[PDB]
Amino acid sequence: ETHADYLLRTGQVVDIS
Amino acid sequence: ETHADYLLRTGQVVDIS
Amino acid sequence: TYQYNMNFEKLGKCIIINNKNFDKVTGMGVRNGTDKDAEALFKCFRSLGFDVIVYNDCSCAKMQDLLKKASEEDHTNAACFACILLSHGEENVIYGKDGVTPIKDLTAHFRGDRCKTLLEKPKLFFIQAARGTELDDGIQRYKIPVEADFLFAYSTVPGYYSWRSPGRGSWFVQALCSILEEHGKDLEIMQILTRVNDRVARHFESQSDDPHFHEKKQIPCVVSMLTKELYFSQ
Amino acid sequence: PTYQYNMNFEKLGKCIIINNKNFDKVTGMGVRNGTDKDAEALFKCFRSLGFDVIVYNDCSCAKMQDLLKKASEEDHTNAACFACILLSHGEENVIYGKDGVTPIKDLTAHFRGDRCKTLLEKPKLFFIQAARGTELDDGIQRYKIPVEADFLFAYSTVPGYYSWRSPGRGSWFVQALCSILEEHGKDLEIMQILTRVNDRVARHFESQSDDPHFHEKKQIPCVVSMLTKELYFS
Repeated sequence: ETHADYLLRTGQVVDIS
Repeated sequence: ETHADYLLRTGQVVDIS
Repeated sequence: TYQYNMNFEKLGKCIIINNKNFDKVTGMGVRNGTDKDAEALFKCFRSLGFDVIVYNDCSCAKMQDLLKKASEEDHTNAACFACILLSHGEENVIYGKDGVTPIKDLTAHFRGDRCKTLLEKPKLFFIQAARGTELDDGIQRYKIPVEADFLFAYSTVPGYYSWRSPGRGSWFVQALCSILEEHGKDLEIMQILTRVNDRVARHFESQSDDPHFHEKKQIPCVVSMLTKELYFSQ
Repeated sequence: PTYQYNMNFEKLGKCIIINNKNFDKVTGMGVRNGTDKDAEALFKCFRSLGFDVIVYNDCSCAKMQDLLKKASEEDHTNAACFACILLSHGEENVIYGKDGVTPIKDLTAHFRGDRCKTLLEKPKLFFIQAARGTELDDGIQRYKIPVEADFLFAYSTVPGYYSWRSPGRGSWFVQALCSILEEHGKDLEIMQILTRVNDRVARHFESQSDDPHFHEKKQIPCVVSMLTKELYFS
């Protein structure tokens, strides 16, 4: 599962800064 | 199994000019 | 030796596809910040002299149709063509509201043999979208190829992710707009994109609560099939 | 404002030329007649540019991988950049060794900023003369950097297409590249040079063969830049 890969897979990873 | 494609996959095709 | 002839009634069309909301079925997230990107791009390309048009939340069908129709319009009095894609993506493919379509299919519509009105004219495609999930940890009588005169300015390298901040917007887009605003009218297309490359390479770095994505880097990717230098100005 | 790559070093850099002409029967690939002419011409051009040229011949996928790996482990501190030229049979994303096929990505990865620190922030150039498929073009009348930055791939052809050569004159791309280099290698920026090469093979070349399946065919090279600065060989 790995939530992390889940985030990238769904492209939800964003730079917060 | 097409020969005109043989020279292709095998790279035999060249410019005769 | 020369530059593309820019002496035409108009610079050309600029299709901007702003994909922000995706169908639940796709499971893709809300691309927050894309509106900021589109607004900034819209203004930049307008300033460049393009006839900008922005479409939103398009399905793979709309996108394909959109570009196909465009390729059938008469570009005779245009100097070039420009398309910008802002959406989710994966290697070789890009996301529509309802799914995924090969970027190759989107651009093929403009091959010299399928859009004669653009033959020998530059066809630019700027793609802001991931091309995978890898992260960059960083470190310390004539006849012309139907496939000629295309330029693809990708936000990231094949197989890697593409960064954006829901606040400031995409890194690549942020960069592209800066350089364009500053030199869009005096630098050659490859110089501009190279400066953009350096910009996102040096002046950007990820930062997130999760360490899996902390202090990550990115390098854009330019693919040129252009046969002349390109300057956005007579 | 943006600069050029710093070229103030003891030497320009190494230039690995891999000349693959004869392939194992098992592969079924033909004898790349004309490649010697290409290598000779390239060897001279890059030597004139100031590179320390070296030519390897009929290398197996193992030798090629080893070759480049070893090279990436050498100390490039006093070098301005690095250059590798691949002359062989090929298919999309892959290139032929005497005994088979290897992914071009694997060949070049050895030079990522995180695997060849001695070349960080220095341009790593790869010129690939090889097919990338069999499609034919009928034509028509506190600082951190992306491990993947500063790479430039000058492909003879576009993804999925064939690459032409004449056993007499040699490869179109190589013929073109050498012309422009000889004429402007020392005064034009790397992207200008490659763009002129693009136009050259695009306009001044056309296939011609007894078989109509391959008569009057065209070709357009493909440049991929991850460079972050302008590049002048001087």
